[PDB]
Amino acid sequence: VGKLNKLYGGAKSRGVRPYKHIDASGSINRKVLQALEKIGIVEISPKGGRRISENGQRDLDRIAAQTLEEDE
Amino acid sequence: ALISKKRKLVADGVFYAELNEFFTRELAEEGYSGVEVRVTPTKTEVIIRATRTQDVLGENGRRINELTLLVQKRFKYAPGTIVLYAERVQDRGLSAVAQAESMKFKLLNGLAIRRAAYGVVRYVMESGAKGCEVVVSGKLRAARAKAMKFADGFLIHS
Amino acid sequence: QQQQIIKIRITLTSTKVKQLENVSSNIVKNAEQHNLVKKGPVRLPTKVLKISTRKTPNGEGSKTWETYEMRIHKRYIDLEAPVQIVKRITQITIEPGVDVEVVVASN
Amino acid sequence: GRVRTKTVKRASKALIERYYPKLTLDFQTNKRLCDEIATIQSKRLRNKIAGYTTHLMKRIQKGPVRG
Amino acid sequence: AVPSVQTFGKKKSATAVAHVKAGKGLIKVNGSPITLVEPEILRFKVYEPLLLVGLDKFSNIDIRVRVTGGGHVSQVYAIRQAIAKGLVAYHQKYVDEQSKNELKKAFTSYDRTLLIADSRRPEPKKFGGKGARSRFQKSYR
Amino acid sequence: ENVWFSHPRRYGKGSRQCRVCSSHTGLIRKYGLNICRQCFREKANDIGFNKFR
RNA sequence: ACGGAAGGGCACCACCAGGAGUGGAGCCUGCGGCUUAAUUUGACUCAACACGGGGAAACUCACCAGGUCCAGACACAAUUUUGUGGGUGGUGGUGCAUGGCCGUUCUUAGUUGGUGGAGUGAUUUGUCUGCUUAAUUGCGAUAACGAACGAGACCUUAACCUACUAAAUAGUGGUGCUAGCAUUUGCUGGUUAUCCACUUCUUAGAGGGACUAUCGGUUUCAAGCCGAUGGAAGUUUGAGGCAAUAACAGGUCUGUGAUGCCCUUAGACGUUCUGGGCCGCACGCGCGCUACACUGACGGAGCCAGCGAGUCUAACCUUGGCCGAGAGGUCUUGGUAAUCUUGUGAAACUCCGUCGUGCUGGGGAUAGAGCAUUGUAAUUAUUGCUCUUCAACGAGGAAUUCCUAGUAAGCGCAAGUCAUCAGCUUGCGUUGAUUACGUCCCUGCCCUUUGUACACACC
Repeated sequence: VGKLNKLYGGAKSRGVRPYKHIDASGSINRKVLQALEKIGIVEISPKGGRRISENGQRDLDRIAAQTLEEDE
Repeated sequence: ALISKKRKLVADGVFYAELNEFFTRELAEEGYSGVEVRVTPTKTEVIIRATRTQDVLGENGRRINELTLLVQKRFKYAPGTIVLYAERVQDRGLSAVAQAESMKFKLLNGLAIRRAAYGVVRYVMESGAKGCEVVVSGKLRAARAKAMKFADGFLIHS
Repeated sequence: QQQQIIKIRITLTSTKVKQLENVSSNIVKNAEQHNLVKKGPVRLPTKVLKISTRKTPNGEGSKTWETYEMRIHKRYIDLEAPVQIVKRITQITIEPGVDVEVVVASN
Repeated sequence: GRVRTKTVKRASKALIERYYPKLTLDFQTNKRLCDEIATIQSKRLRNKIAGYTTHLMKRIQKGPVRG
Repeated sequence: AVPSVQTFGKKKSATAVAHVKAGKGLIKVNGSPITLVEPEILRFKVYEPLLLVGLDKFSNIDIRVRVTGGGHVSQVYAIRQAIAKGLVAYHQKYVDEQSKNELKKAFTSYDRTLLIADSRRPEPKKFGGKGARSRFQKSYR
Repeated sequence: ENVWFSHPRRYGKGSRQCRVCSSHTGLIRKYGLNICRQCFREKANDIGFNKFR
């Protein structure tokens, strides 16, 4: 999330000054991350970081191929 | 504490810089040339060579009382590692800084315009320096400003 | 084992010649007086990580200046000596400033 | 810019007067022979006299020199 | 003790292992393709090493590499030219001789930094000077 | 005998003055030096001298 | 030296050729003025005005509030106690009672003797009639001969070695099984003296490349032009550094007690102290940008660059967790750190559903309410955050700056200045593209001739 809010940052003006890149919100990022943690898609992995749970792994491999073969 | 990884190992320049400027702006009458330090293993010995060995010996204590105690009271070495005994050493007068001390003495003793001149050129000849170039700013008379100069033997410029 | 050979890499690092000649003459005379294997050292392209505290704020005028440069003469020894004498080289000739990286690697 | 100087000639005339049967046409035989005929204390002088040996074999295959 | 060597091999700006996996034109390594990228900028630039040279031209060559080093921009701007050299030059054992001769003669008048592999290597610079194009940073007095 | 010659001096430009010559520059606290610009030139051998570039 | 005389040769701080602009709402900078006790001072041309760290919140703040305060050694009328010549009080002061350091002559090459002679001296030959440029660079003849310096005298450069019996932070086969599919072995921890060796990228020391050569003419080849261009280099090897010759009433006497200098210690030539102005504007000058679009927006990959500090007696201290609309607030984690805030991650780029060009979406140097940070200190808003009508220009005249491979130019980050206060400089990135290869027409700069009543030398 420390890089997610950065990558979602944007340009802001300090009046008669140039535009500076500034980080995005952290509150909503933490809240949606916790929401999906409670739902059980994302999961906190060892050594620092998040991994994908088995519902998301099943959504990744087979049904993605099925959905794209349907809509293509 | 007084320890850092790769900061003081490079910032140590200021110490011997202060040492060098102090030796230049105070240790001038002795003819301070350079510290021929030789740290032998199993016997840490820090010596000094002088072109006026009679003067750095002196009356046995007036210079030594400061010279042996100030180099130790500052950093608190154990005794017997920064030792001050001066001996007869060769090739003391074979350097540009030695010619600089010689012409300093020849300028300070107060000879006339030609006597110091042929004296210094005979001395640099007998030392074997085949060329010199010197400039003196300021003045001899009481006027605005002057810059005298003479160069014997042609040098690359610069 | 008894009389272990783990070969902690002794990292010869000096700044001045008075200490460089001191430690190099020390280790080679030690090898000479207790008859170590005849394998001597050579220098290196020194391990310079660029760090310094510059004090040149603003760029006006022309350059009548020097170069900020310094050589930490980090050298090494290509030999097969015991870890015992590798440790005793650090024990004797006490001068704070010589670093020894704990590295279990002989060659 | 693409002009020559007397600094190469003062060595060139001497080395050919010394070693007429030397100066084979090839660049490395010129260079690795001249560097040990004449001591050089500069890598840029080494590269420049390499180039000048190329100029020299060009002048030799041009033919007789005026002097 | 044992003469165990790691088969060190060279690449554009990184290391490699010298054990190639032969195949039947499978441009992948067993769990992931690379070529499906869809950048929306460099599409014709990546089609240039292949579309002008021959459409498939992979019936007798695969790329089997895993290296961590160099850079991503160097990777995108190097691997395509690398396999271009592999398919135009290393294929001299396989491709038609007159075809590759025609190709080299066609590219002699095309060497305009489009068929040049990135031979860049990282290099450190020394502390004391920073300028590249503008002037340095010095004070008066 | 004076009571009012003290004054708060702990931080800021009013507390710390130069030590070089009662100089008028050098607001640089690098390694506690606070040394002047003419003073950096009075310093002899701290530049790391060598000339090729 | 000059020439408003002639010839020859160069410069995108000169342009038939144009592009990016200032001068337009505007300020950060000093001037002169009103100035309050002060709004402290230096300098006036391509050679100051974003310069003197000068982007100043209580001694570099020099100005007052003034009851400031007696705090020197040495004859004195009976804490030298009012007064003495002056211990320093110069911290009142000039580049003009002194040097030193930088700049100008250095967008263009010129400099010096010793011999030989000529000038019955100043001086001249050497230092050049032509012929080519980044050059006194090569041919060539000569009162010429043989010698150093500016380039040549040196090294860092830019896409460099199957290379160095060099190091566990940058990694590769076999892999220690697979936790993503676990049968389609690359991998997830390299099972915390951790699957071993080492550099093949973190640390760079050597010798080595490219030279107009193999072609022909453009000089008689003795210079030099082309294209097959040959790549660690066809522009000398792109960009960088030697202040060479000898001078400047040039910035530094207020820079370190640096100069034959005017005066004092009780009313100190004010050392210090309660604080605050040092950003006040009727005015113009100068480098720096926020817009004058369907180019304003959601969603995402767009992230490929070394840059810099750390208690050692006071503030650098979390990558991650948690609360918040957000300044922000607390913990294994960082004082000897390639090691921890640092595993530095530099930014808007194409897209379609929709609103949507207008003085309205194009924005905020303008004014108001609340949320808190660094600093005793946020007063004459230091600063970021939630909201509120936008005045501001329809691309700004006369005049004036930069511009030919990492091509100017639009854009954002790293470092110095920083406790907090960038529009100030260097390096990178995204696109990496011109309108130019000739000129002396304006501007200046070097060589030759010529005249001069100038030589503190056309002010």
